[PDB]
Amino acid sequence: GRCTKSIPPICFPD
Repeated sequence: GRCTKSIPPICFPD
């Protein structure tokens, strides 16, 4: 899952 460079990182299933 792809995670954004934020905190908490937004982790997408893809």
